[PDB]
Order: sequence, then C-alpha cells, then structure tokens
Amino acid sequence: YGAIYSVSGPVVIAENMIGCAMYELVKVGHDNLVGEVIRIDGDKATIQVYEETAGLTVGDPVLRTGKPLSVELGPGLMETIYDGIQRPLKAIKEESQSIYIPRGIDTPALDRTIKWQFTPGKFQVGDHISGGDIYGSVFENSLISSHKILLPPRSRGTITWIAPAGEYTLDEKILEVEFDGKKSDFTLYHTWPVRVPRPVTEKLSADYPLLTGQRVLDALFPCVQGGTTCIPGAFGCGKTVISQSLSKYSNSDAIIYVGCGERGNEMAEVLMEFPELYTEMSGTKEPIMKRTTLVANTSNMPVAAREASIYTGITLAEYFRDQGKNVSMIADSSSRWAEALREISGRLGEMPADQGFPAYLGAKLASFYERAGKAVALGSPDRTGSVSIVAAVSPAGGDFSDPVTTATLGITQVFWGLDKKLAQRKHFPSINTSVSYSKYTNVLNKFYDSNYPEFPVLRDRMKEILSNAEELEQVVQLVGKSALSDSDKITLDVATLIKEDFLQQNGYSTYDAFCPIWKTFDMMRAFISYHDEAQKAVANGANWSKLADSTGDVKHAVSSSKFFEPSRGEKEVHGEFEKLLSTMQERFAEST
Amino acid sequence: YGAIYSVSGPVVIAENMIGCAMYELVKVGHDNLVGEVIRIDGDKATIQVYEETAGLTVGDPVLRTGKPLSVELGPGLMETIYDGIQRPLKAIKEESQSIYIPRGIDTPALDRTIKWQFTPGKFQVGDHISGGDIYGSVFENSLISSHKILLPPRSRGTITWIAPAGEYTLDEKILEVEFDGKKSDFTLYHTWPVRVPRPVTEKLSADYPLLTGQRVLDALFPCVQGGTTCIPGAFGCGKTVISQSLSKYSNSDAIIYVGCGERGNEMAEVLMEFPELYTEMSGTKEPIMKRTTLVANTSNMPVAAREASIYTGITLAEYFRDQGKNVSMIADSSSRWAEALREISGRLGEMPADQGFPAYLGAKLASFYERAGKAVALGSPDRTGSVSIVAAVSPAGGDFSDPVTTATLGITQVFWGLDKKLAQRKHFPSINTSVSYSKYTNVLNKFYDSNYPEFPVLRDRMKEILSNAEELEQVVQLVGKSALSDSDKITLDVATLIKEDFLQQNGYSTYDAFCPIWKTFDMMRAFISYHDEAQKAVANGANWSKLADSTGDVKHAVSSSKFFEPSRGEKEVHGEFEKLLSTMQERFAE
Amino acid sequence: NREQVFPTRMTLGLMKTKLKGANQGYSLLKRKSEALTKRFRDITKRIDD
Amino acid sequence: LTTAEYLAYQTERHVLTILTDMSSYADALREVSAAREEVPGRRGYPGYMYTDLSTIYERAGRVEGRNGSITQIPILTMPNDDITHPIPDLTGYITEGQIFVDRQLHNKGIYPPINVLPSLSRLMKSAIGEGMTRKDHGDVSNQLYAKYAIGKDAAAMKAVVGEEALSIEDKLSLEFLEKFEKTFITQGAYEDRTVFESLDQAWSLLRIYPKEMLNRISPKILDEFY
Amino acid sequence: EQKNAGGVGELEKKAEAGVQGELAEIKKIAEKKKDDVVKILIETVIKPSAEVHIN
Ligand SMILES: Nc1ncnc2c1ncn2[C@@H]1O[C@H](COP(=O)(O)OP(=O)(O)OP(=O)(O)O)[C@@H](O)[C@H]1O
Ligand SMILES: Nc1ncnc2c1ncn2[C@@H]1O[C@H](COP(=O)(O)OP(=O)(O)O)[C@@H](O)[C@H]1O
Ligand SMILES: [Mg+2]
Ligand SMILES: [Mg+2]
Repeated sequence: YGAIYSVSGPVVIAENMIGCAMYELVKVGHDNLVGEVIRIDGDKATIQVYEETAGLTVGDPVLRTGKPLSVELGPGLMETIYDGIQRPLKAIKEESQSIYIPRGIDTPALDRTIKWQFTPGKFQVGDHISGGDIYGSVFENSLISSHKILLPPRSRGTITWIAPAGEYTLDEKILEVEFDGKKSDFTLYHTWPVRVPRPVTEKLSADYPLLTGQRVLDALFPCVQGGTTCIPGAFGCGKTVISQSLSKYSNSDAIIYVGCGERGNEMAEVLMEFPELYTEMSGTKEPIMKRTTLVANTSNMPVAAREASIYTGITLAEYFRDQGKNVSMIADSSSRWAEALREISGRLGEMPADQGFPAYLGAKLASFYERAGKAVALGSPDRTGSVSIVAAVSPAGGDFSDPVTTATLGITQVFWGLDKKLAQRKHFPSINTSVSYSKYTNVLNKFYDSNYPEFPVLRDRMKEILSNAEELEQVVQLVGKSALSDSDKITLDVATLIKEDFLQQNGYSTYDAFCPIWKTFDMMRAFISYHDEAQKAVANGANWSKLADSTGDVKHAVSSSKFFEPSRGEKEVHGEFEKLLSTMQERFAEST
Repeated sequence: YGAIYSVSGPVVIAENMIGCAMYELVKVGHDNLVGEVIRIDGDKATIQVYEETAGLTVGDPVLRTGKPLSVELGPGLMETIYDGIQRPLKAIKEESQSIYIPRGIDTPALDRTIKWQFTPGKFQVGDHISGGDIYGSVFENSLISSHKILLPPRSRGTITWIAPAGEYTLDEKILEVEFDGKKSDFTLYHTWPVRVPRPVTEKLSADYPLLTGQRVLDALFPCVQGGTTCIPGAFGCGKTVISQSLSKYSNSDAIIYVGCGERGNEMAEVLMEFPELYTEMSGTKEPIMKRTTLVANTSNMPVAAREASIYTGITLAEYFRDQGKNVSMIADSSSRWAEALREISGRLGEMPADQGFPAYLGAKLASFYERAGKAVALGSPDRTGSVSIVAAVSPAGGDFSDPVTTATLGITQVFWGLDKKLAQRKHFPSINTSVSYSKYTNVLNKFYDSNYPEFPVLRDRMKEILSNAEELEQVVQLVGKSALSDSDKITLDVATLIKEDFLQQNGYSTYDAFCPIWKTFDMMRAFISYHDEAQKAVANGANWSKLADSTGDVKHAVSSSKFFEPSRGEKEVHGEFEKLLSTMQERFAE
Repeated sequence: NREQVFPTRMTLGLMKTKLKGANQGYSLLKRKSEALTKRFRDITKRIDD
Repeated sequence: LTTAEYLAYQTERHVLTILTDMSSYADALREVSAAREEVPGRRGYPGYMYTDLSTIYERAGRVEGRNGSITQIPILTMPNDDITHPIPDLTGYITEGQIFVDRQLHNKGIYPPINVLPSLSRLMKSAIGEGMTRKDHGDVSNQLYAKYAIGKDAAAMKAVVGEEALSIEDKLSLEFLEKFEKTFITQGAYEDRTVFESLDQAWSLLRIYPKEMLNRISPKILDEFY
Repeated sequence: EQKNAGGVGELEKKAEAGVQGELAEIKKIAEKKKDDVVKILIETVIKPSAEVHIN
C-alpha cells in the first residue's frame, strides 16, 4: 500500500511504491480506482487511472494488485456491455440504482450467480492437457451454443480430476491440473493480460471473404475474414453506420463491438436494435444480440480508459478466436484511442513527436492491428478461428494526412476511404472509389472462382468504368461536355447510374439494408451488361441520344434493381435478375 | 589527466579537468581517441570525440594535448586521402592492413619516410626572415614542381642556419631561426590551427575567371579565381557532377576536394577516375591526382569529423594559396556540414534557431567562406594566390528556403541554383536560369574586353532572350499560343534551341565533358547570329514557318556545334565555327 | 476543393506562382474575349448588311 | 548488415541485403529519442537520424581485395507519399539513388508502378557504358526520360488547356506516354526482361518520333540503331 | 502431371540418409576431441585472473 503524491489530470504519480511493476494494475484512492503504472521514478510510480480523478487527496492509499490489466475471459461475455475495463454496465446499474457510473465500482466482470450447463470434453482423468486445449463446453445461449471452455494459455499438466456434466457457476471448480507436483484448480473462466496477445499455434493466410452486406465494400474493396480494415472519414461520413451494418449482417460467428470516444447514443441504439434483428445462422432465427458483446467507453468517460477498452475488446475477440469462431472486432475510433494516448502523453511530459501524438503511437497501432488474423487455435482438438479488425479512424479536420490515419494506412490491408462530399448529399456509403483500396482482391480469387467466377472480372470492369468516368467528369467540369464522344457519353451515363443505384446503399431501407453477395454479383452483372449492350449498340451506329430515349425503360429497370428484397431468397431474386438481363438484351436489340 | 564523467554518445563529458580551453584536442579513453573541448562547465569539460565512442567507461583517462585542431601543412599532401581530421587513409590501410579504419589510430598526416628534394631559396644565413617568407622549393610532383617551404606565419627572426640543397625527409630540421633569443628549428612541414585563417598581406579583387568548363556556368554565371560559389539543390540535380567537373577540368593550379557528409563511393569514384584524366597545365600532360588533394570524410564518420573536414580542406587551400597557387577548393555537402553542426548542437542542448539548425550557423558559414579571395601572401618574395570555394549545398526537400541555403546565399557571390524538374528530365547541368546569378560579371568585364570582347554583350543578349522567352512561354501556357507573333515564335524557337543544345551538356560524354571558353564563346556567337538572322529575315517579310523549313539545315548545324569536339584545338574548332557563320550568313541571302 | 499538393515551402511558392499565372491568364483571356466580342458584333452587323 | 558484411567480405559472397520498413526503423529511433527527451529534429525525429541512417546504409559496397559485395535495397515506405519527409529525404541524400513507386501509377494499374522520373541511379553512368551493355544504353535512357517528361507536361497541358491546342509534338508525346506507361513500364511478375530486350522495346518506343526530333540521342547511335 | 508430382514429394529417405553420414562424422569428431576440448575448458574455468579494473 503506497500513497498518492501528485494528481494532475488522468495521471497520478503515487509515491512510496517501491516494487511496483510496469503496467501493473493498482487501486489509487480510497474508492479503489483502477489504474496502470506508466513510469517508475524511484519510489514514485506514475499511474494512469481509468476513472475520474476528481476528489483524490495527496496521501490516499494506493494498493498494488500485482497483476497487469487482465480481462476476465469465460462464459457469459457474449450478450453483455462493458465499460472498457470489463465492468458489466447492467450489473453496475442494478447495483447502484443510478443512471450514472459510480467511481470505484468493483463488480465482477462476469456474472457469478448464473449457473451454466457444463458438458465435459474428450479429455478425462490422466490425459496430459496443454495450454489452449478444450476440456469442456458450456451452453451459453441458443445462438452461441457450446461455449467451449479452454485451458488457460501457459497452463499445462496432467488432468487429476474433471467435473462431471451438470450445472456450474464460474466460481465453482471445474478442473484440477497437476504440473510438477503442484495442483492447479481451474474454473469456467480465466484471466488474461490484455497487453499480451493470446497465443495461437500458427496463423494462416485469410481466404474467406467477410461479407459486409454493403454493395461497394463487398464488391469493389472486399475484406477477408481475418484481415485489418481501416475506415477514415470526417464526421457524418458513415463509419459508425458501416461498422454497425457489418456487425449486424456479417458472416462472422461473433462480434466484438468496441466504442472508444463514440457517443453513448450509438451504444443505446445498438442495445435497442440488435435484439430486434435476427440472423439465419445456426439453422434458426436468433437475435443478433446473442452473439455480440459491446465494450462501451464513451467520449465523456475517463480518457485513459480508451486504451483499456481497445485492449479488452481485442482480447475478447482473441478468446472467441481461440474457441475456433470467426470473430470480427469493430473498434469505433482508433483515432479516439490515439487522442487518449496524446492526452496521457501530454499530461506526462513526453516529446510530442508529430501533431502531439506520442512517438510510440505507430508501434501501438501496429501491435493492435497485428493481433488480428486467421489462426489455428493453440491446443487440441484442432480448430481454426479468425479476428477481423475493422476500425474506423476519425481524422482531425477531415484530412487523411493525420498521423493516426497515416499509421493505420501503413499497417492495415483494406482502406475504405470516405469522402465528405458524398457524405453530404446523402450518398452513403460515401466511399471514395479513387483512393480506397483492398489488398485482399488477389487472395479472394480462390473464393470468387469457386462460387462466383465472374465476380473479379465484373469488379475490374466496374472499377475501370468508374476511373474513366472520373477522368471524363474532370475534363468536362472545366471544358464542358460539348465535345465528348458517344462512348464517353455512355461511360458517363453508366457510371452516374452506378453511383446513383449500385454504389449508394440505403442501409436503413428494407430493400437495401443488406445486399448479400449473390445479389451484389447479379446487380454488377446487370449494370455491366447494360454498359456493354449500350456500347455495342452505339458502335453498331445508333445515336446515343435516341438510344437513351428508347431504352429509358431498361435504364429504369436496371436502376430499380436495388429494390428487390433479398428476403425473397437467392432463387427468387436471381430469377427476376435473369429476366432483367433477358428483357434488357431484347430492349437493346429491338431499339437498335 | 582527467576522467570521463559522462558519454551519452559522441559528446563525452570529462571531469577533473582544470585549465582547459575551448576547441582543445584532448585524448579521450585508453585508445587515445581525439576530441575537442567545446564546453568547460567548471571542472567538467564537454568533449566532442572525432572517433566512435563505444566502450568508453566512466573513469578512463582524458589528457589535454595543448593545441587546437591543427593540420600538418607541408610537402607530402598532393595525392593522399585524408579523413575528417587529417589522417592518411592510404597510410592507415597500409599500416593496419584492414578494410576498416582502426579506432584511435595515430598515423602522421605526412609521410616521414619519403626523402624530399630540397633547394634553398634566395634567403641566406644571417638574413632577417619574416613569417610566410619562402626559404626553399621542394619538388613534389610533376605538376607541383616547386612546393615552396614557407616559414610558418607568426614566427619570425634572423636565420642562423639553413640546410644545403639535398634530399631531406619531413622530420629533418632545415632552418634555425634565432628569433628573440630562443633559437627555434623549422623542418619541412609546419602545423597550423584550422579555425584560424592563415594570414595574408592584403586580399585583392579576384579578376581572372575560374573556367568551370560547363557552358551554363562559364557563360551566363561565371566564377573568378578567388570567388565563392554555391550549388544548392535536392539529392540528384548534379551538384556532385558539377563539383567533379570543376575538379577535373579547371584553371586552378591546385585543388582540395572536401567530401564532408558524402558517400564513400563518391570518393571511390574520384580516386578511380582522377588518375585517368590528364591536363596540359605543365609542360606535359600529367595525372589529376598529382594536383588534387581529397579530404574525404564519408557520411558514416562522426559528425565532429564532418565539421572538421571543411576547415581542414579550407586551410590546406589557404596554404597552397600562400604558396602562390591559384587553388579552387570544392566543398561537398556544406548542408551536411550544417547538419553535423545541428546534431552537435542538439546533443549539447543548445536551443536551435532556424529549422533546427543552430543560431551560429550563419557565423560559421561566413567564417568559412571569407577564407576565400585572391590575396598576396605575406613575406618575400611576393606572389598571388587564390582560393575559389565551390561549395555544394543540399537543402532538405529541395526548397531554397532552408537556413543553410539562405545563409550561404547571403554570404557567397555566385549561385548555381539547380531545379529538380530539370534534373529529373535529365536536363543537366539543370541550372535554374531564372534564379541563378553571378556577381562577378562586373569584375570580369575587364578580362572579357582583354580576351573575348563580345562575350559580355552576347551573355546579356542570351539572358534577355531567355527571360523574354520564359515570359512568352508563360503567356503561351495561359492563352493556348493563339496567333503568336512571328518574332515571338522566333524567340521561343531560339530559346528552346539554346536550352536543348547549349545549356544541356552531358558532362560524361567525350565531346561535351569540357567546353572551353573559346568554344563556348563561338557557340554563343553562333546562336546569337542565328537568332539575329531569323529576326532580320522575318522583319524583312519572310514567314517564320517557311524560313524554318528552309533553314533547318543551319539549325541542325548549330545543334551539332555542341557535338563539335574541343580536342581538335582552337585553330580547328574556331575555323569550323567560321564556316557556320558563313553558312548562316548564306541563308540570310536566300 | 483543394489541389492534392504536399504541404511544403517549395509547394507553397509553386502554388503562389500558379495563382499569379491564373489571375494573369484570367485577365488576358477576358480582354481577348472582349476584343473578339467587339469583332463578332461588327461581323454580325456586316453579315446582316 | 553485419551478417551481410561477414558473408560478403570474410566469405567472399555476393549478398543482396533487403531491408524493409526503414520508416518503421526510423519510427523506433523517434520512440527512443522522444523517451530520452533529446532535442528533436524535423517531425520529432532525432537530430542524429541522418547519422544513424548513414551508418546503416553505408555498410554496402565493394571492397579492395575481397571478391564479394553487398547490394542494399532498403524498402522505404514514405509515410504520406511525400518525398520531403525527413526519412525519405535523408535516405535519398545518403543512398546512391532511389526507386520511386507512384500511387498515381498504381491507381492507373501499372505494375511495377515505378515512377521513373523521381527514381535515380547514381551508378548508372558508370554501369551503363559501352562494353558493359550496349553502346546505346545511356542515350536511350536520357531520350526516354526527356520524352516522358514532355509527355507529362503535355498531359498537364491537355488537362488544363483544350486538347486541340496541343501541337503535333505534344500529341506524339502523349502517345509516347501512353505506350511507355502501358507497354514499357507495365511488366507483370515473372516477366524477366533482359537488358537488351528492354533496350529493343525502348527503341520501338522511340521509333514513334522522327530521327530529327530525337535530340538526346547522339547522331552515331541514331544512325546505327534507328 | 499429377502422377509425376506425387512421386517428387515422397522422396525423403534419400535426403535423410544423405545427412546420416554427416551425423556420424560429427559424432566421430566429438568422440575424438572431447578429452582435449573439455580439458582446456576446465583449465580456463579453474584458472582465473585476479585483475582489477583498469580505471
Ligand atoms: N449506409 C447508410 N445508409 C443510410 N444512411 C446512412 C448510412 N451511413 C450513414 N448514414 C446517415 O448518415 C449519418 C452519419 O452518421 P455516422 O454515425 O455514420 O457518422 P460517423 O462518420 O461515424 O461520425 P463520428 O465520427 O462522429 O462517429 C447517419 O446517422 C445516417 O443518418
Ligand atoms: N552534367 C551532367 N552530365 C551527365 N550526367 C549528369 C550531369 N549532372 C548530373 N548527372 C547525373 O545525375 C546523377 C546524380 O547526380 P549527382 O551529382 O550524383 O547528384 P548529387 O549532387 O545529389 O550527388 C548521376 O548519375 C549523373 O549521371
Ligand atoms: Mg463513429
Ligand atoms: Mg553529392
């Protein structure tokens, strides 16, 4: 037990703490505020407390827990909301009877009263169990069934006794492992330091796509299950809506939605809407909320806790990855994590580096983004999981030259840039098709050739059409459109149609809330066939103005193809699309 | 005998050292690493070590040498390679027998084993000798046929004994000066601090030009023997190529090629290329390395050596000026000297002033550049020397707003600004004609009236043509070149021809490596005559399109004038241009 | 609504030169348009006659 | 690099050192420099970052007596695609050239997207002479550089002023840019163009122009190869 | 092509036997010079130097 020596903002230099470790978790103040040691200058030890510093007196005791900031992995995480340091907000509200979060609440990170059905695994007494091996599973909810119980990493030995099938709480003993003559008792849960990535046997090259549900993201700039993703853009661009839509309609088994610096109203919207929505996975209609946990650390919450929120979320994602699930972390603002880092650095006194962001910001972002990736789990039985980190960067001033944005672009593989010009005029997703890139298009050729062989060719054709139209619009905006060729006019019209109908997706409309991969492929086929038919008809000799006058009906049918509800199914929607191409081909031959 | 109290990198802080003086060389460490005391904070004394501080412990002895940074001026340095201090790289390689530089090696700056032929001067025993006077003439090389053994400045007296003509080494005493009672002894060589300018009787106004060989420089932006020039530009742009062009082909009788903050392969290329080339300055053609000294300090050597190499080169050039030789020192990466200064200031903790550079950057650059200029060396017999300082500056990012670029621009008299746009298009020498200037044209009017009377008028005419064509090209870019005047089109075509065949020369091609003053004057006259003929013929009434169609042959001849080989001599080349003027005049009649 | 130029002193000077040239071209082309408009009005009157 | 030095010199091998993310190395230096509270340079980078980068880079080259060599190709990623950043600036000032990868060319779809204009090789002058390669290497390289610069200027002129205002030379240079970027630079992986084949293709590019327009080509080479 | 490809990857016994001679040579060299190397290591460990720091 030390003492507080200096309190300046979210940092507390506590004296009389010889023996404190780096990033060692402490309890600053009489209310036992959660803090982590940053510097140790002699007996002094600077601490970044993860709570409100108002009211800390010089001389308050500071306890040394002895262990780093440790998330509490285990059953019960899946349908919950956390405060950044893994404090269940429901439990805080129920215990406090107040709409506020009291300073120093020490509620357990996981509900201890709830009894979980336990089904022992293939292991038994005498089997040599290794770190990360599955010695049982628990039924968490209807959607995430068999929440496999993993032996903690770096814990190894022979199984002395295993709990039989039944109902158990988290505090109850579940397993006893003997290592070098010392027995170790294991429960349903286990702690893990958030700073250190959870070990895996061997990471793998991600190849299965992450079906976002947005047309442009799923087609033009695809993302794989197990790859970092960056979403820069100013306020109102659509990063939060893109993230929420990805969490709602992704093919991932679980979601780790992390909000650092995001509004509390976004968290309220997610909590209100996710249970209403349902998924077709697992052979039944179950609420989305049953497979997504939220790490809520809003902007008015303590500054230092944003880093803890990021690390807690990524460690939960790593846990559900080691369970063999396809998880996708969604950090709401890596930029806000970096701004928290800048505030802590400025209060500490380190050198500002660039823009004031600390010099270690790039390394921290690189490590956090390297936590993600498809990997084989650590222990037997063999199972493969993946963590896809899709983090929305928030540049200052709406310019992609911010240090956070530059580091994120350097480290991530997929860059979904957002332009505020399209953020206005209600052109969501406001994806800037010129600067955005995806480096998984090469690896995704296997999946595309397996399922939709014409998908890469159609995507390339649409990309080159968009580039040609960008050049044409650039030249026209200064030199008018009185000298364009018929082919140029066709390109401009078809790309305007693509922007107005295909690329733009109203995520809050029933028809365009979720455009699946097959619908997106069919609509790309429709638009590309329209462009090709127009080009061929005009090259045959037909004037473009007369052709447009005659084929306005076909153009309207193509542009209204987004209204086809995917709820009808793949067979029904594809049946209408096949008739759309056949009618369009006929209406381009009769007109010509 | 002090002791290191702190190291913290290249700047050790030795304690228990009283009586220290600023810029005094101490011997840091057990390996006797040399240094230079740069802050004396009481007993402690911050020292910038010229070698790699790695292993120096707290408690190692530091001893004060009792002398500032001094070079070993004398015979024996006309083909050697020196480090940032003055350490013979060839001798180091031949002694340590290693491809690296041994840490703390102590090799004499001059070879004491070579026996130098000595011939005493007019001074005899009993005469009153003054500092800077000549009392011998050592035959060093074929090019340097008489290395005058100057009496050290600030050392005078009555000659008590002089050695007779014979073969002497660099350690055998040659002269005994009575002085004020204390009979000193003077050998062939003599040391001199590098940060103290060598004395001169009186500096003069440099008149004769330094023929760079490059047409752009030697025609539009001339330099004089004794002038200070700068060649600022981003990486590339041909700063090093221009430097080596003035190193190989120049009117200077000696040269010190300083390479502070330069790649080792640059010095390797100099060492591999210079022995091949020959000049006829002496009676017969002799290799370049017989008149070239390399103060080569690669970029990975300590920043203190980068700081020291500039001063070592400039004081060697001052010595060869004091001998009466027209020297043209070529400093490389003066911006890297400034970067070494900035790093040293940062390690010290002094507050940077402009873009991170130290506040005294301008003062240091002025002190270094002011060492130039034609001057009469003190002492008898009288003889005139010159130190042209052709220093290359490499501003960060290619912007001429850098503090080092601004200070050098304010201090120097000539500025051969280089453009990245012209460099990337391989339009070398890539001289930015709009910004480049020379303040020595007013002085050089006399030499031009003596040798080539029409040169100043032609240079002014070409500058006016280039400026008018730049304005016309801006207007063309603005207004689409709609209905351009015939004279305007003539000026545009002539200036494009000038830029593509007179301001563009491959310094590595055999024909255009060196364009002499006479050849560049003839080419200037040919271009101006072509422009005047076109102007007059169109003013008579001829259409410019038809005139160009008819005179394409003359235009191609003027273009091939750049391909004319200067190796044929003045008589052949001048006659060839006489035909070109005759052909150009013939087209005027048609 | 801004050129994609990396912020630098050289870039700033280049853009100031570009702005001066753009203003000069604007003035020159407006004056040329005025002259050609006078010539076009004269040509229209001559065409009617 | 000390492993490379050992192999190349003490073993007489021909090492091809490939450093990647030298920008990340410089970021590590900045992290260490910031922690030490030393006086910073541009963008917070240490004032001695030039010396550290020079120490790393200058460990490559051939040595007398030894029959081995080190050929460094440090993969430097400019942070904001700006060559004026301290890391690329000091790297280009220390090293013997640079290969410039262009975001604009990558957007155009050219691989390798090597923007030849900012790229430079200071040893090209001595390594591309007669005997080592064909006698036309230097002239062809200079002519291609000049015509590509003219092409970029003509593209800017076409973008700003009307296309009809472009001269015949401007149109030819636009065509040269199109075929240079879309046929000469575009190579694809595993292509393996020999130097002589690349020179022949470059000549095919230069045969668009009449022999009169090719200023950078010397007359002898122009007569021999055109 | 598939049939030829399968045979290439099965070839590992030849590679294993090729190194088998190297292991025998290493074991022979060790068995030969163990006495000398261990004895000189023992001499080095047993015989220290009472050397004070130079500074
Ligand atoms: N895909 C979409 N479909 C329909 N409307 C959208 C879509 N994306 C965004 N919008 C609209 O634009 C608004 C943008 O808000 P959003 O939460 O996406 O902002 P943001 O860029 O994440 O901002 P912040 O940086 O402040 O968190 C939404 O509230 C919604 O009204
Ligand atoms: N006058 C010139 N003639 C021919 N090539 C030149 C000339 N000037 C520069 N170059 C070319 O520029 C390249 C690099 O120029 P250099 O002088 O090394 O740049 P820096 O000044 O940055 O060292 C060289 O490979 C050289 O071929
Ligand atoms: Mg948001
Ligand atoms: Mg250089």
